[PDB]
Amino acid sequence: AVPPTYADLGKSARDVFTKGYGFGLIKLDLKTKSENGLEFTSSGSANTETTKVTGSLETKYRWTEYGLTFTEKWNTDNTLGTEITVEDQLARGLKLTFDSSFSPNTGKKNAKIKTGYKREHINLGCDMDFDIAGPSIRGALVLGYEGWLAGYQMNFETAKSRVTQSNFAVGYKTDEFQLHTNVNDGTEFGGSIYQKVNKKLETAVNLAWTAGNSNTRFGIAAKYQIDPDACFSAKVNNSSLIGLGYTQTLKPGIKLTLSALLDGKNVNAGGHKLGLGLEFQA
Amino acid sequence: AVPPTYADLGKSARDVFTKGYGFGLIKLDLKTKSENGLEFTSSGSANTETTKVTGSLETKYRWTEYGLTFTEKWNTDNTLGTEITVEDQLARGLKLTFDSSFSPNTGKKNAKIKTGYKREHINLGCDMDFDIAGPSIRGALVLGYEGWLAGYQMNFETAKSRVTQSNFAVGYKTDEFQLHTNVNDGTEFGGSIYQKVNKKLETAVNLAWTAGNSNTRFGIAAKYQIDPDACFSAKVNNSSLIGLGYTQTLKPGIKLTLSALLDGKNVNAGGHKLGLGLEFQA
Repeated sequence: AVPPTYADLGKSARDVFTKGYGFGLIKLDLKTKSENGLEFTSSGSANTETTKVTGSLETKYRWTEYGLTFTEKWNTDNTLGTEITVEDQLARGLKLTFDSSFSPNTGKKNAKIKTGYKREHINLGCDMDFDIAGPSIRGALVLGYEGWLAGYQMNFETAKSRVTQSNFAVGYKTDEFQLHTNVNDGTEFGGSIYQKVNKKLETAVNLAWTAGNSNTRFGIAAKYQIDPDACFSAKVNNSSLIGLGYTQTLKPGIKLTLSALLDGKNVNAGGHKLGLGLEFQA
Repeated sequence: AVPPTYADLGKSARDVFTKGYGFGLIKLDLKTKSENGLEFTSSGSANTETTKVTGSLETKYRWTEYGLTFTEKWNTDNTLGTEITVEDQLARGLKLTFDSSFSPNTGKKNAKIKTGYKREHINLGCDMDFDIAGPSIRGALVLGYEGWLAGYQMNFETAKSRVTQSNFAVGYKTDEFQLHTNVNDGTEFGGSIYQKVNKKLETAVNLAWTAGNSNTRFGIAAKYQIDPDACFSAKVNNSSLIGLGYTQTLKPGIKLTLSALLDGKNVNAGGHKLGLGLEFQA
C-alpha cells in the first residue's frame, strides 16, 4: 500500500472522537460540488456562550485535465487566501502546492510551498513557510511494511536556527483495525486503537501522558450507524466528561446534528453544554 | 419631508402582517457585523411543505466614505449575485444601483440598473431590467403634500412594446398613523390603515378586492412588544385564517421565533402550519 502522510497517522481514531460533535456551537455547512466545474464550501459557526460568529467561504476549481486545483478562501477576519495545486503531473504521486495569504486589515502576507511525494510503502513531505516571523521548514516521512508504519516528523525555525519539533510514530494499520503510537519532542506520549467492529460500529481508545508527570489521560469513544440515515456517537474521558452526539439525514445530503457535553458534577447550573449542526451537500 | 418610494407606500401595515411569522419554515440565520468593515450572514431554510432545504451566504461591505455598498450573495441553487450601490455621491438624494446575477450551473445571467432620486416632497425611481426574456423599465413617482401622498408606477416590457403595469396609490402618513390605498391595473384594489397605538402596540387593517368580483378580503393584525425581549403577533383574515407568532430574545443576539397558522376547521386531520426561526447575531 501507499501509507498515509505523517499527519494522518491515527486519523480514524481521532475521527471517532471529533466528528459528530460540536458542543457550544451552532454550525452551518454548505457544499455544492459540480460533476464538471466549480466547488463551493461555506462554513458558519456561532459560539453560543461568547455570541461570536465565525464564517468562511471557499471556491475551488479542478482542471482535472492538467492535475490542477485552484482555490480561493475568505474568512470573517478578512483573511484572503489562494492555493494552486499540481498533482500527478511531473510524476505519479508527486504533489506541489503554492499557498498565499493576504490580510487587507493588517497587511499580513504569508506564503507557503508544500511538496509531497508518495508511492508504494513511502509517503514524504516538506512544507516551507515563508514569513517575516521567520521561514520554517516542516519535513515528514512515513515508511510502511506489511501493515506496519513508522514515521518521523520535524520542524526547523530558521531565525532560532534550531529544530523546534521532533516527532516519532509507530503503528499498525488494516482496514478494520488501527494501532497508533507517538512521542512528540521526547515529551508527549500518545497511543490509540481504532476498531471497525462491524458494518455498524466503530470504536476508539486514546491515551496520552507526559514525561515527568505520572498521570495519564484516556478516552473511550464509539460511533454507531443505527441505519444509513441515523448515526449515534458516545464518548467518555477520565476527566469525567461524557459527550453524546446524534446525526440524522433529513433528506439526501442534508444532515442535522445534536450534541451534549456533560460534566461530572451538578446539572442545575451551567454545566452540560449543547450543540447543533446542519450540513448541506448539493 | 422626503416621501417613501412607491414600493414602500403601505409598508408599515404590511410589516405588522408579515414580520414575526414564518409558517412552514425552519430557519437558521447566523450574522456578524462591523461598523467599519464587513457584514456577513449565512442562512439555512427548510420548507416543511416541500421538503426543500435552502442555504445562503451574503457579504456586505459599506465604504461610507464614498457612499458605496457592495453586496455579494451565494446560494445552494448555484446562484451568485453582486450589487453595487452609490448614494449621495453625484448629488444629495441620488442613488444608483448596479445589480448582476450569474449561474455557474445554469449559465443564467441577469443584470439590473436601478436609479432613484429623492428630496423634499418627491421620490422618483426608474429600474431597468436587462433580461434575455427582454428588457423592461419600471418607473415610479411619489409626491407628498402636508402628510398626503400620491403615487404612480408603471412597467414597460420592450418585447411586447407595451405598458404591462399601471398602478396608482393615494395615502396619508404620520408617524403614528398611516392610510394607504391603491388600484393595480384598473383591476386590484387595496387599502390599509396602520396605527402605532402606543410604545407597545401596533395594529393594522388590510382590505383587498378585484373588479368584476363582488367579494372582499380583509385582515386585522397586531404586534405587541411585551417587554424589550419578548414580542407577540396575532392576525386574522376573512378566509378564516388565524396566525400567531412569538419572538423571544433568549440571550442578547439570540432570538427564537415560534409561529402557527391555523385554519377554521378540524384540528385532527393535519391542516395547521407551524414555524421556527432562530437568529444569531454577533
